[PDB]
Amino acid sequence: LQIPFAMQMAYRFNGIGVTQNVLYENQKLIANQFNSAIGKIQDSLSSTA
Amino acid sequence: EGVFVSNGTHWFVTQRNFYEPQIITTDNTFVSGNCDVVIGIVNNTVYDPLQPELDS
Amino acid sequence: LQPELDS
Ligand SMILES: *[C@@H]1O[C@H](CO)[C@@H](O[C@@H]2O[C@H](CO)[C@@H](O)[C@H](O)[C@H]2NC(C)=O)[C@H](O)[C@H]1NC(C)=O
Ligand SMILES: *[C@@H]1O[C@H](CO)[C@@H](O)[C@H](O)[C@H]1NC(C)=O
Ligand SMILES: *[C@@H]1O[C@H](CO)[C@@H](O)[C@H](O)[C@H]1NC(C)=O
Repeated sequence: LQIPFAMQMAYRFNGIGVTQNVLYENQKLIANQFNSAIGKIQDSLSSTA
Repeated sequence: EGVFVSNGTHWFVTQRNFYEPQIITTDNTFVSGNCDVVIGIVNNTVYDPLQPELDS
Repeated sequence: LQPELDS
């Protein structure tokens, strides 16, 4: 069933016991922290075996 | 506890796993801050059931 | 609410 990705992440915030408005009011910070954290996986795997 | 949904002309709230549309009200919903922050927020009426009761 | 709508 399709759902917009920010609304799926708001359901996942409810699943950890954080209210949905915490995601919608911080959405750009949460997206940046995710994009940054994937960049660290990329760098660590690029760095060492 | 639900998701906001539209049939094209009207806005409802439903439970997430089964389509059961209800009118959007001050007891179906909670407030947090102003309209300027949320990406993709929409303008619609929220009905307040107390106001016609005070109008009795 | 109905006891309060007495006032
Ligand atoms: C969206 O849902 C609303 C339900 O409120 C529909 O509006 C009703 O439509 C019937 C048939 O035309 C009318 O008899 C009612 O009086 C309408 N109620 C209200 C409050 O307007 C509406 O038709 C639906 N829209 C679409 C595009 O399906
Ligand atoms: C969805 O994209 C439209 C432009 O196509 C934009 O106006 C709107 O703000 C976007 N909404 C969300 C929830 O991303
Ligand atoms: C919602 O209402 C405000 C009131 O200032 C208006 O500026 C805006 O164009 C309306 N529509 C949307 C989609 O925000």
